[PDB]
Amino acid sequence: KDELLYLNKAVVFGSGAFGTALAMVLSKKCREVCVWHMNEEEVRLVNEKRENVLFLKGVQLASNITFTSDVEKAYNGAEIILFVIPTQFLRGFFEKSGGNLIAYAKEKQVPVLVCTKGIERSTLKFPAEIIGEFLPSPLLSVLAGPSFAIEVATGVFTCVSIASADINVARRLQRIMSTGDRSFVCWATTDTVGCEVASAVKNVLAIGSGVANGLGMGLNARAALIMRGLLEIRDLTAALGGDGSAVFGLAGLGDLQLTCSSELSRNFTVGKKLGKGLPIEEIQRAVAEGVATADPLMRLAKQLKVKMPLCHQIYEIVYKKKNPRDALADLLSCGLQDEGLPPLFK
Amino acid sequence: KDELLYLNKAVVFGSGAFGTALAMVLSKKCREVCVWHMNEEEVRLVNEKRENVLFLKGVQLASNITFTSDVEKAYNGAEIILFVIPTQFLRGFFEKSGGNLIAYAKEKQVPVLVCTKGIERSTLKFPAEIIGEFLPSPLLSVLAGPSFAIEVATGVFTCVSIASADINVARRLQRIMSTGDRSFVCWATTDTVGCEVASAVKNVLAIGSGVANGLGMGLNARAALIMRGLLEIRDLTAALGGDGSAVFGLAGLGDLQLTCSSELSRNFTVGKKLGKGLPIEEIQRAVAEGVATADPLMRLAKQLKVKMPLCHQIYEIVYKKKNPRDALADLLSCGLQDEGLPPLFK
Ligand SMILES: CCCCCCCCCCCCCCCC(=O)O
Ligand SMILES: CCCCCCCCCCCCCCCC(=O)O
Ligand SMILES: Clc1nc(Br)nc2nc[nH]c12
Ligand SMILES: Clc1nc(Br)nc2nc[nH]c12
Ligand SMILES: Clc1nc(Br)nc2nc[nH]c12
Ligand SMILES: Clc1nc(Br)nc2nc[nH]c12
Ligand SMILES: Clc1nc(Br)nc2nc[nH]c12
Ligand SMILES: Clc1nc(Br)nc2nc[nH]c12
Repeated sequence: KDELLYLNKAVVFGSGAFGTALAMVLSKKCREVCVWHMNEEEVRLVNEKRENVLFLKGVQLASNITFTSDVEKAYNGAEIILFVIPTQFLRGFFEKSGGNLIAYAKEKQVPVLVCTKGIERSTLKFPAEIIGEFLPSPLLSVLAGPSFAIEVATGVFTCVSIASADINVARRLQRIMSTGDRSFVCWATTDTVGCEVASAVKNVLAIGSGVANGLGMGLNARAALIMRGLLEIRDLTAALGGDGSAVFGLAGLGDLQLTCSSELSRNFTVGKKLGKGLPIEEIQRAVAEGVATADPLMRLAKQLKVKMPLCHQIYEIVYKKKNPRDALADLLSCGLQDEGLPPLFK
Repeated sequence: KDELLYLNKAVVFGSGAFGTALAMVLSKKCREVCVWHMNEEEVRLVNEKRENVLFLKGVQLASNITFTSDVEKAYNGAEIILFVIPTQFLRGFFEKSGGNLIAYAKEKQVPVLVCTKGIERSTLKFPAEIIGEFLPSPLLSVLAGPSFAIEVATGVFTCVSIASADINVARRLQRIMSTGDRSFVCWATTDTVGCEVASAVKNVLAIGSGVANGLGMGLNARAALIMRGLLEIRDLTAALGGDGSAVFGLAGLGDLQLTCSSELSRNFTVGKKLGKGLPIEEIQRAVAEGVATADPLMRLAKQLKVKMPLCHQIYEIVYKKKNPRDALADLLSCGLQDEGLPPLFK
């Protein structure tokens, strides 16, 4: 079925730039959209100003979007649930405030869409995996793709992928998330692991992209970093049991090339400053997602025995004071090799 | 062997920006480098000025690079031959001036490296295929990857792939083209067809990237165009008998993402003007490579029965006056689909 689905209510848990942008997307497909945000005082400000002045400045919220600090009112009556709570707070949220939410989702069979990106430090688990400890996995999908929040929020043409182990679940979500003006287009896939890996690793590679710029390198270098870094996303995906079909799609290469070309982003400027020779302590006086991800990414790579050359060198630069030029020369000391891509056709 | 190879002489046939940049690369690996250019008066100017003032302004040529209008002196003693003659003049060159050159290359077993990109209008053949009508295919390699000429010419870090049916030939060329300071790095592959397809199609997609910008779309759109367009490079590669291992490497995605992000390039500005609604005749008052490639690309796609949605719509906009917004809506009238990538892992 290529016919779109419209709903009475959607709830978005998480009030960041991306969460708000998706609320904008859902406001064209659901009569009512609640965005949950824990601080009551800030919720009131946002509803009065008709604008997420904290994380999406300069964008007018649709009149059918309401911010709320009350979990129970947020999800009550919802026909789709989105999670964009940052990784570190996910488990705590379900433990402290998810009891009724979980019961409701279980009972009503409400589709859940995971948009959180990262790796949990204590378990080295990805967001949809964490959420799957609480909500039955058949209800779980992942959304990932090249999607700057501001472009998504103002309706500028965007393609994403929706991943689900059962393709038919992804296909239902496709009908819900895709807009009537074709401004937001969704492609179905099975590769939830690939999506989640790409989403986490892209942020670490975007620091490297910054390093390259601060070292004096140009766009050829950035293009090579993307291509070689994609192979590390692939190998980690394999080791984690993923089928890998998202790696070379919108969730993998698509989001990765966009994130690494984002010159004004926090990951990039942190990487640029490191490339220019500044120590991380001086840069740290919000944290860049790549900085946070690099340590548990390394720990996970080591546990699975997956070599991630670029990501490892980025970890060394960020966490272990390594000179970026020594890291570059270490990277380039492997000698001449084959590209390392299998043939597609026999 | 990871040890580099150094040579007495290299010859580069073709004096464009890219050809000159590669002469700069070879000047660090060969004692002598000749760059052939047919006009004697312009050859004299370039040698006096120590600068390709016609196609690489502002870059000082290495002292061991000599421009020449004499084919016989150009190749005499060369241990590697590069071709960067534009596609339309390739056959004519061999027919009119290649007789002795071919004999020499055959007799001395001199490696030939194809860097020309495009499709010949009369035969719908790719450059290495044309050259292979004259020089034995075992001597033939293709160079392709993300490589802006100016960045390559001034020694800024660049990775390319070298493709050859016999991987061992690619591996020898790898040792010749890779520089001692690791500023120019080469990766070996077998996928000559994929390289040549990517090289031709990227120029047509870069027009579309322009169209997207002129229509008001943003970076999310560009990222989606790259990803979907890569699938058209893949399908045309399959149909042509290529193994496809370069499609997702430096020659494919790598070069494609760089070319489509090149805002100041001729392909992009032509596409931008078309997106803003200007007719092609008004824009045409040099030709953009994407404009030239689009017609024979379509004819080749039709002959092989390969559907190339984006490329077809770009052809319609360029050649058949089609409104870019009707083309976009036609593209987006296919309904909701799966991403169309096979799993990597079972
Ligand atoms: C962590 C340093 C970041 C600097 C950015 C370098 C620019 C991209 C370099 C890509 C080439 C990587 C070569 C890897 C070789 C290997 O497989 O071990
Ligand atoms: C030729 C028009 C160029 C305008 C650029 C559009 C921006 C990228 C659009 C990518 C989505 C393409 C959808 C193709 C669907 C299909 O497989 O038929
Ligand atoms: Cl404790 C906590 N929980 C959630 Br959900 N989000 C937060 N943001 C800051 N602290 C937070
Ligand atoms: Cl998203 C969108 N934008 C413009 Br401009 N025109 C359209 N027509 C249908 N969907 C459209
Ligand atoms: Cl999504 C979309 N569709 C059409 Br038709 N035209 C556009 N121009 C910008 N975005 C557009
Ligand atoms: Cl006829 C001809 N041959 C070659 Br090689 N290059 C050219 N450039 C313009 N006309 C040309
Ligand atoms: Cl290409 C290159 N550039 C710089 Br800066 N330093 C180097 N050291 C070895 N190769 C190098
Ligand atoms: Cl190629 C290269 N190598 C090293 Br070490 N450092 C650099 N800085 C810029 N390019 C560089």
